[PDB]
Amino acid sequence: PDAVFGDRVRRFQEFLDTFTSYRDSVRSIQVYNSNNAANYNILPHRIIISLDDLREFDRSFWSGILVEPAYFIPPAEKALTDLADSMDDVPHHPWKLSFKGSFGAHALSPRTLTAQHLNKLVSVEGIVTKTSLVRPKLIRSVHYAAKTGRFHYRDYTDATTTLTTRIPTPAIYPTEDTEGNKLTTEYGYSTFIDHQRIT
Amino acid sequence: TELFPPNLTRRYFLYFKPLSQNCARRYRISSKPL
Repeated sequence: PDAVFGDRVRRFQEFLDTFTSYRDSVRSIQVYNSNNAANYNILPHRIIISLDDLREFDRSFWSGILVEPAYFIPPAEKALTDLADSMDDVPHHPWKLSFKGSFGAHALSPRTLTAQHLNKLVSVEGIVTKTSLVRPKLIRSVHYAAKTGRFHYRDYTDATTTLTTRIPTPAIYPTEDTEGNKLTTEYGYSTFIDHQRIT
Repeated sequence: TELFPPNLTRRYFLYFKPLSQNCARRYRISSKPL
């Protein structure tokens, strides 16, 4: 990724003034999570970028978020994760976005469909009446060889990365890697996430 | 020649037991009734 990264790189130096007002907010919410939990004797990773502060002094970086929003979100994640440890790492989950603001005539009532802004941003209102189940789902397990005492590491992608068209991995537990070790996996060191379908 | 797998000659199991007493209020949860 050389040429598809420079405008991603140029954004990484650009929007640091857009969170001049949020670089306090990203760290202040987690220092008490490092203080409630360390002194028990709790919040998710939500970073509300206003659309105004990005619109106020950027155009090409702004126009792509309402035309082709398929190359541009894991940019803003990638700057955001390295500005969490570089803020706070000494005490020993990718901080995805929320993206609130205004939109300028994208209040598509779903009686109407789009013919032009397929695969774009869209604001939708209404009432829900379905409320289906809740069920966990992996993203990544951590294999382990008991003989020679060394771990392994594998990610399994699905239709939840939202933007990249990944080659699917329809495997449940790939066992017996290229060795003679009966594989183990520390599921407490694994990681999980859930889904909920609602109409 | 094949040695016994370790699950063969056991005739026993293991169990566990957590705590929610004042020992948890001594110093430093695992047994909060969620």
